[PDB]
Amino acid sequence: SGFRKMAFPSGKVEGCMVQVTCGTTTLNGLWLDDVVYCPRHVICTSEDMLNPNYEDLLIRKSNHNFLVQAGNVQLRVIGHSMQNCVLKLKVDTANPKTPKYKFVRIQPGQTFSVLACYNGSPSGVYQCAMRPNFTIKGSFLNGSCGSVGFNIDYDCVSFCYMHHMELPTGVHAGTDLEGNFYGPFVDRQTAQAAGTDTTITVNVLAWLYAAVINGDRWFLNRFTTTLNDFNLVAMKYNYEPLTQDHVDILGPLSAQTGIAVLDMCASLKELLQNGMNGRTILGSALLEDEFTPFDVVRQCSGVT
Amino acid sequence: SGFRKMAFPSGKVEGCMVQVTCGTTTLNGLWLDDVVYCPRHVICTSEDMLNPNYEDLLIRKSNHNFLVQAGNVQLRVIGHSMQNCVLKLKVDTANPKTPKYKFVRIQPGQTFSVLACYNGSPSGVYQCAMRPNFTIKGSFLNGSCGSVGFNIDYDCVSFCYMHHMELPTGVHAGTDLEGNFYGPFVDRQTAQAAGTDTTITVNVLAWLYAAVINGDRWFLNRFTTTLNDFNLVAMKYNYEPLTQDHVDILGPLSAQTGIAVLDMCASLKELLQNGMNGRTILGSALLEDEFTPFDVVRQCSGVT
Ligand SMILES: Cc1ccncc1NC(=O)[C@@H](C)c1cc(Cl)cc(O[C@@H]2CC(=O)N2)c1
Ligand SMILES: Cc1ccncc1NC(=O)[C@@H](C)c1cc(Cl)cc(O[C@@H]2CC(=O)N2)c1
Repeated sequence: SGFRKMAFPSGKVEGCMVQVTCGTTTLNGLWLDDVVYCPRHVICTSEDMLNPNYEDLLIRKSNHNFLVQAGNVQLRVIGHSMQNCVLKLKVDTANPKTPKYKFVRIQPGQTFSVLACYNGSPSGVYQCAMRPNFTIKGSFLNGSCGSVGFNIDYDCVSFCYMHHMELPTGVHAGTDLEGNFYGPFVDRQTAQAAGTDTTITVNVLAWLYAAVINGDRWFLNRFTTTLNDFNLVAMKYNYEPLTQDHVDILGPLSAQTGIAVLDMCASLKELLQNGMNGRTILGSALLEDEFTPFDVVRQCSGVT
Repeated sequence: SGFRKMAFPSGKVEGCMVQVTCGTTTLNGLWLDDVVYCPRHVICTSEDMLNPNYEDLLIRKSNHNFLVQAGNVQLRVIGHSMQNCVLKLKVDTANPKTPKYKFVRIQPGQTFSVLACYNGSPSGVYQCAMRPNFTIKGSFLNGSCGSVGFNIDYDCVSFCYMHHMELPTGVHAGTDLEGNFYGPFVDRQTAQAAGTDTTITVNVLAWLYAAVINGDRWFLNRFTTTLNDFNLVAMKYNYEPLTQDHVDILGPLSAQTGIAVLDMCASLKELLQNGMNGRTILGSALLEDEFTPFDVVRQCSGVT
C-alpha cells in the first residue's frame, strides 16, 4: 500500500545525456545511435533570441562549431541538420549505451518522467503530465534545455518530450523528439499565451480509485450521476469533459474496486461542490490529476 | 523556475538490484562488490513471521539455498551471515556496476530517494523523508522488500534505507544497510505502534523559502516572531520545535531571499493559525515538509 508520484527509473536515459556547446551556449543533448538531438536555440546568442532566423543562423555554423561531450570524452560531429525545432548532430560513434527507444508524441492528459539535466549531467527525476493547454509544470533552470521526458515499457524507452523554454508564467514548453512543439509555442523570446489549463478529469477519477484501493474512502457517498449531469459540474469547475472512452479506460479500476465509474463521478461532483472540508486524500489537500488510469494500475500492481 | 518533489537519478542504484530467493520467498537484494544485502525475513515462511527465531531459522539454511539472480544470470553464493536484520550473501563475483558507495544512517527529517523494485527489477523512483516517528510514507507492495533508499553526492551513492515492512497503518518501516531498524520496529508480524508523527518544521520553512524564490509570495506578512513564541504555536500544531541549528541551516535561504528566518516563522505561524483559505503554495494545498533546506538550495541552483 501507499501512493506516490513515481517516476520511471532513469538509468537508460542517463546513459544518453550529453553536453552540446555552440559558441557561448551550453545545453543538453540526447545521444541515441550516431545522432545527438538538441534544441536548435543552442545556436542563438542572447541578442537574437527575440526574433531569430534559425535557417540564416545555422548557415553561419559548421560541424566543428558544435561541441558534443559525453561525460569527459569529446564526440566527433560529421553531420548537422535542422528538423523543425531540434538540431540533429551526426556523430562518428554510436552510443554504446543506446537503449531500445521510440519517439512518440503523447496526448494531453498523459504522464511522463523528466530527467532534469545541466551540462549533460543528470540532477533529478520527477513525474509530470502534458497539461490540456500543452504546457508542463516542471522544475527547470537555465542550462536545463535539452532535458527529456520519456516513458518506459519493459526495456523500450519512449521519448516524448524535449525541454525548450519557460514561459513568463513559470510553466514549461517544449517539443516531441521530431522538434514539433507541444501547443502553439514557438522557440522565440516573445510574450506567449499558455492558455486556460483545465483539470484532467479521467486522471482525478483514476486517483480517487487509487485512494479507495489504499484505504482512503471518506469521500465515497450514497449518490450516483450521469455523464451529462457530471459534465455540467465539470464545465463549471474547469474540468475536462468526461467521455465514454474515459469511462472505458477506468473499467479495470472500477472492476477491481467494485465501484461503478458514475458512482465515483458523484463522489467527485460532491468534492468539487463542497471541497475537502479540511480533510486529505492520499496525503493531498487538492484533487490530483497527474496520475493516468494506467499509472494507477501499474503502481497498484507492481509492474517492473 | 518551478518546484517539484525530485528524486535522484536512479541509474547507479539500478545496476545494484538483484533478486534473492530463499525457499518460496522472493525479495530484492543490493549487490555491492562481492556481497548481496537483503532483509533477513527472506528465510521466513508465512507460518513463522508471527514470532521468528532468525538464528534458529538461519541454521537450517546453507549457501546453496540462497538463490541470487542479477538480471538473467545466477550468482554463486560462497558465504552467508546475519548482521542485525539484514543477511549478507558473499558471492564469487564483484558487481562490475558497483558505484562509489557509503552506508549512512540518516536523521529524522532528512530526505532520500527510493528505487521501488520487484523480483530484482526496478519499477519506479520517488523522493521521501524519514519521518520524526522513524517511518516512511512510501509506495511498496508484496515483493518490494529489499528496495533501497539512497542519496547521491556527485558520484558517491550513500545508501541509507532498506525496506522491510508495512505497518497495519499503511506506513513503511525498514533498516539502515547495517540491518538496524529506524525506530522501535522489529521484523516480526505483530501489532507495532508507529507513534505520533510531527511535521518537520525546518523543512516546511525551507519550502516556504522555495515558494518565495519561485514567485509564490501571498503568505508573506508584516509580522515577525521569536523562537519561543513560534515554538508555542508549533507545539499546538504537532510541529517539531525549531532550534538555533535550524535557523542556521536556513541561513543561505534567508540570505538569498532577504527574508529573516523569524519573519518566515511568523508567516508559518499565520498559515498554521488561519490556514490556506483555499489558496495554494507551489501547487499544494497543505504545508509540505519533505524538502530539506539542502534539497531546496540544490533544486533552486541546479547541482548535478
Ligand atoms: C530560462 C529558463 C528557465 C527554465 N527552463 C528554461 C528556460 N528557458 C528560457 O526561458 C529561454 C532560454 C527561452 C527559450 C526559448 Cl526557445 C523561448 C523563450 O521564450 C519564452 C517562452 C515565452 O513565453 N517567453 C525563452
Ligand atoms: C505486505 C507489504 C506491503 C508493502 N511493503 C512491505 C510489506 N511487508 C509486510 O507487511 C510483511 C512481509 C512484514 C514483514 C515484517 Cl519483517 C514485519 C511485518 O509486520 C508488520 C509490521 C507491523 O506492524 N506488522 C510484516
